[PDB]
Amino acid sequence: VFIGGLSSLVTEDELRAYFQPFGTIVYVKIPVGKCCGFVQYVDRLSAEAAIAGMQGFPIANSRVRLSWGRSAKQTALLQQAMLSNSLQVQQQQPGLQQPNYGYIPSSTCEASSTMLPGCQILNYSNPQQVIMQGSEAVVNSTNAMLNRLEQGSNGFMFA
Amino acid sequence: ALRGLDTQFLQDNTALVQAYRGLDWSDISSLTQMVDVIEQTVVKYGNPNDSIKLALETILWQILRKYPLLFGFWKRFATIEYQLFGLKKSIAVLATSVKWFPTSLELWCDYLNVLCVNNPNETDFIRNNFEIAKDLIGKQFLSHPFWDKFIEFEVGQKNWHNVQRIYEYIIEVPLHQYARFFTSYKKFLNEKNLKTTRNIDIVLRKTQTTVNEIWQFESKIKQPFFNLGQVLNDDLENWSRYLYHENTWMMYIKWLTKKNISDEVVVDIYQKANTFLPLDFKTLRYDFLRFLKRKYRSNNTLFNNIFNETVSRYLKIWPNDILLMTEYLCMLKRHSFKNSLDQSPKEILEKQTSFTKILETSITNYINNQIDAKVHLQTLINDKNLSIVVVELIKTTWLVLKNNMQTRKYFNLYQKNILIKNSVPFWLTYYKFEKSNVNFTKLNKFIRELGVEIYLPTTVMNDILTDYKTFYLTHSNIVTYESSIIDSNTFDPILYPELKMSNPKYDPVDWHKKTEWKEAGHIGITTERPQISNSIIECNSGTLIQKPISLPNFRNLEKINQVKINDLYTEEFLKE
Amino acid sequence: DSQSNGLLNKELFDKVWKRLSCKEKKSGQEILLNNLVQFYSKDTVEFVEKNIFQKIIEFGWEYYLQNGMFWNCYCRLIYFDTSRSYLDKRQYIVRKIWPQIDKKFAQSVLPSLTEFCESYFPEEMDTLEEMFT
Repeated sequence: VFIGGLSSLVTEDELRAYFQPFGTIVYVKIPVGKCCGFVQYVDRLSAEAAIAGMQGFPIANSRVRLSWGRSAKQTALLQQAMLSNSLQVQQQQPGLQQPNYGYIPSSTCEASSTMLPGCQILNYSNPQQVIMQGSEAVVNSTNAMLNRLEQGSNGFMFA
Repeated sequence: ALRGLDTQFLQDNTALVQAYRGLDWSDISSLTQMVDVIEQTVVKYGNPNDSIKLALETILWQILRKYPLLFGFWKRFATIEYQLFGLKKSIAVLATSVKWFPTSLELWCDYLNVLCVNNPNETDFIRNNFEIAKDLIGKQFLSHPFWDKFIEFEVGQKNWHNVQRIYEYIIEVPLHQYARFFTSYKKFLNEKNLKTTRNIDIVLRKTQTTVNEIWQFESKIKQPFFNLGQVLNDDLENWSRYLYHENTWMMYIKWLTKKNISDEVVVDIYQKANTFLPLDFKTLRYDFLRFLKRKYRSNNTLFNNIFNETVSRYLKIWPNDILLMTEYLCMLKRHSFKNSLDQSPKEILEKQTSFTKILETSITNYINNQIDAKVHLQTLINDKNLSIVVVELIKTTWLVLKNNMQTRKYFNLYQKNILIKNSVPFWLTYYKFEKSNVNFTKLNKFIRELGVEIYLPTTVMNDILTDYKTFYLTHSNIVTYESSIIDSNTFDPILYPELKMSNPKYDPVDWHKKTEWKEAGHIGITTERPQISNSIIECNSGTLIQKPISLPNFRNLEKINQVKINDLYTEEFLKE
Repeated sequence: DSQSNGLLNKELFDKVWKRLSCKEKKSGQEILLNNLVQFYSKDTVEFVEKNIFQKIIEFGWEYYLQNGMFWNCYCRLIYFDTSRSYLDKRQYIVRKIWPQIDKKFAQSVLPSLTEFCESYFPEEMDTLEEMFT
């Protein structure tokens, strides 16, 4: 997702805090002085939900216009290719190699299992590896939420 | 920086000097400025130091050539070229040579004599000792280098033993012990010395860092602790810094921490890392600040000044960072305003009142833009770090002075400021205040405005909604809930936090011109979709049989092949 | 003050304490403690302290005693009280609570305790680090 119109008062940590609850994130970057960033989700569903929900939502007093974009390497390749105006050819982003059975897209994990359909058998580590989701994840999520609500009020993190 | 760029700049300077054809004072000044710029933009490597020294020598400036060389030698223990140039310049010197050169020679021997590339330094020291008539100084210098491990350690020991005519066997047992220790150290070191001479070279890469040689040196320094560690650490650090490497810096600093050396040396090493390391690493600097915070107790006076200087520099280089501000506030309130439980409460409260007053004056003056350079807080304050200072003021007023009316006044006054309106710590402390008071009217208004007027990060919004749902469920009753329910806005403090869980612009309060309909199936691509104005698919056939069905009325048929895209990425980023 | 007894009614307090009695088998010990802290009034904090924190202190359960978040919860419960004056609550914390903990738990209790000290008690931080040598 290409986020444009940033106010330059926002950093990578705060932008990740903004765009975390819509899904898991591969990487978040903000080019220096370019007033725009990128958020690389894992799920297409997560990216679509983020675009649908965060549109015109003002980060640092400046309204934000979301649209699809590309990666960093692809960005540099496209810039050099339009400077040389040679080809302007893109490559499709890699797929998930269907079928995948463990995963449920648009799901969150932070930190036995009978592999029954109701739960989420597999999930993605928060940055990256693959860990088997357990029943203690709901406890850990609330624990971390209370931790960052107590500490964030004192002011150790704006996230 | 770039070796090719540096070579091109040197070639351009040489061409300009050649084309000047005169004394060219302006060209000399330009060359000096270029050399200073190269030194300040690069690591001030041995090649640039030697080039600057050669230029100064050609311009007949011995003092100027030594000064850059002295700076590069004190700023780099492995500055072999700088040390050699300094020795060559000090070979012919004034009467003060006997005091100046010996101190630098002793510093070099204590810093890098145990390195394999220290042969020229030892030779220069031996030549100076032989030329001088200070027999005791020469013997001490020979003894200092005779116990160090070098490549030509046997040759150095033999030379010392053959030159020691008046002190051949003054301490026969110490001499034999030193010779045996030096021989064993050289024999053990030879493998790593060869593996470094085949891999250790500054090229700014992995082969330049020489991972195998560095691992061998680290193993020989950690496992084989032969009590020579006090010099082996500097000897290994020379090659380690010959590579910047964050992990190597952490390893080295942890190693002196395990040594528990005196505070000024580790402080100096932290400062050297702060200078040499480039910006945007944010790890060694925070480690250094935390080290100052923990070791402050020892001195209580010098560490305060060091902390203030470091925080000023860090907040000047990182305008948007915030943890620096809370660390500075904690340091200031801990040192400058010292409280203790033994002394009287009336005296204690005066410090808190003065703290509230200084915070209030600084905030008001910065809002009205009248900076006062006398107070360090006002000049150190920043536009991103204003909400933290005001929230600290709120916290002190509400908790210590226990002035609820004034706390509410401060909230009302500084809520409307655009500069601190959409901040996380301020609104979280407001939430903690309106939770310490049980009142639910303010909290309901707050979580109703959480999507409209108060723009907070969605993670913090989720946390606030969950915690408020739990707090309400635990501390309210059905009578209060029913009184709080109003159906005009469909707001209910039990279900509304669940519905607004992840939708920031969720509002409780013709469907073909809207963006949601225009890009239903595909997001980011807006296309007008053809449709029938009077569609009868809703009606059942049973009531359709009533009357003859009208012909269709159409809409957006010419637009089935024209599809438009708002290419924001290409428009605003590639074309900028 | 119409402070409704949320978790301090004998029907629910029995269940909460019964779950707290397992002390390693369950998962929500810290969440229960932190959600039990929030009462913010004289009599209610007196009851909560005497019934939960004092009783655990006297029982000496090592799991809860070495968990620094428990001590953070206790200090936070006392410090946010709207009845005590600032000097009274600072005196109470510094001279009662901290001496009650054992020194062998320092390496585990120090993080959260120092986090609370940096946030609210910058002046007493010297006393904390001196006592915890």
